[PDB]
Amino acid sequence: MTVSFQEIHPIEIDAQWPRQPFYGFSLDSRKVETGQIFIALTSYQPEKTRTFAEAALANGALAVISETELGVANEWVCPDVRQRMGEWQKRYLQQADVVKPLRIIAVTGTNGKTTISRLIAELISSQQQRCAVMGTTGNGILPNLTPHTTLDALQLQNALHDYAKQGATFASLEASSHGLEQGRLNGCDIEIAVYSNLSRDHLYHGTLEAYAEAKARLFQFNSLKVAVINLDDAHADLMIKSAQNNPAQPKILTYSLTQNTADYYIADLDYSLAGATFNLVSQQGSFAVESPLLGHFNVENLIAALIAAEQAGFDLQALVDFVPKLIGAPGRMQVIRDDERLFVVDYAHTPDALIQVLKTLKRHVSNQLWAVFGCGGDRDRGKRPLMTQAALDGANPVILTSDNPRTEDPEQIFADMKQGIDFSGHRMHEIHDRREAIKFVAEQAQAGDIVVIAGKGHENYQEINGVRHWFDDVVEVRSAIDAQHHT
Repeated sequence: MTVSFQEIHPIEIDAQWPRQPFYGFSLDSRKVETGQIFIALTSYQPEKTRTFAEAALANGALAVISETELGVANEWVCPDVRQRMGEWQKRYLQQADVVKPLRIIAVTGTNGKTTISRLIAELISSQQQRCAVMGTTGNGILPNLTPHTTLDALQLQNALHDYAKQGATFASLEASSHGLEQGRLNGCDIEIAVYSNLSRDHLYHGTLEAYAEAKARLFQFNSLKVAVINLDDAHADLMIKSAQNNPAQPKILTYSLTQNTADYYIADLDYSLAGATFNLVSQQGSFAVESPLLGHFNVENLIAALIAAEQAGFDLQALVDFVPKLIGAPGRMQVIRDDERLFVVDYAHTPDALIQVLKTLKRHVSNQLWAVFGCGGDRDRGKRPLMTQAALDGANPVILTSDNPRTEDPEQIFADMKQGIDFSGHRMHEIHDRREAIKFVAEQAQAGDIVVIAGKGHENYQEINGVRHWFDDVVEVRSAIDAQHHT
């Protein structure tokens, strides 16, 4: 089809360009194609904007729609274009190359967006549908994803359209607060919305009410069929009320780990080296879940994902049966399983970070939770015993080892780490060579143990004497484990 702007969003204007063929919208004056219409967002250097719009006209743009008066030719001033442009681009694509629409699920929340998003995609895909996922670990059809920081509304519509062209019947999206405020999802006919949580720490520049209200905007979409809302969260009520005030009157579903009044809750939860087991209880009965995922947050995330996928027309029992096969999202922990032991390589560079991963893993450990760690050289000597204290408070045994000692005398580093510390009642070893420490725990840890190797994560060097030597914790763990199965 030939497509004109009048068919997308008709206007009264003394100009012929709205009646002409155009080839979609663009936010990029450099790479705008000929006969595309340029959208001139005022780019808060306001004087840059007019030059961008002029460059775009020079590169073949048919016209310019701007938030403000810019004095360019073939111009239409539309102050809220930032909020309508996703819809306009979707309309353009359905005019030019009509496809059957995707069914769109979106999750909003400070934490869990990626995990819930991907679990939803994985469940729906397990039921032989094809599901697209779009977020900070990638974009596309399971399993190949495209990992721009995040997409503008036009790019969102172009990708959603491409996925429909390729067979996807569903898409699972993350919805950040800034994204919602900016109109980035406005073109989307969002069927199911999920709310995970809201947390005081975010790095979003506004008052907390603006952050929460940005999120509530997701539940005002008149596309909304179902709202899936985490009851255990302080701002649940805000989300709920918007769902109630939605003209489309979507169905509201609450979930809770504790309160049995929510539409969904859980019974008899417990943890293990395999993950977690619990009963997911709803009006339709009880379902025994065998999750392969670590941590309490992932019980929450899995609950939200299962509900959203059910609400998409799939049977709860089939999804629950698929759960043991769920992969999840790449995280802060690198987990190596061997002979009923978990080895967890993790950046845990401060006392708080070490204690947090130890608290998570202590839920799962069957026998002993080990911590292996060191303290960087040529750094604050006063923080070293605090690291040791944190390890002792959360793990036993603990292994004191080396981590980027640099030019500092190792004896001083280790003396510092031990300053004022009482090791009575703890199994402690001090193993200066790091490769030696990892070999030690690899051999010594028993069935039901979890071993945290902290301090490096993906950092693949060990700095000594000014020299960064190749050193990878995961490589050493897997070597040692391999050496154990070998003669």
